[PDB]
This record gives sequence, structure tokens and C-alpha cells, in this order.
Amino acid sequence: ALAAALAQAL
Repeated sequence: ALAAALAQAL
């Protein structure tokens, strides 16, 4: 969940 959140933010 959080890995992906970060990926999308960037």
C-alpha cells in the first residue's frame, strides 16, 4: 500500500 502510494506521489 505504502510503497505504491510513494511511487505514485513521485
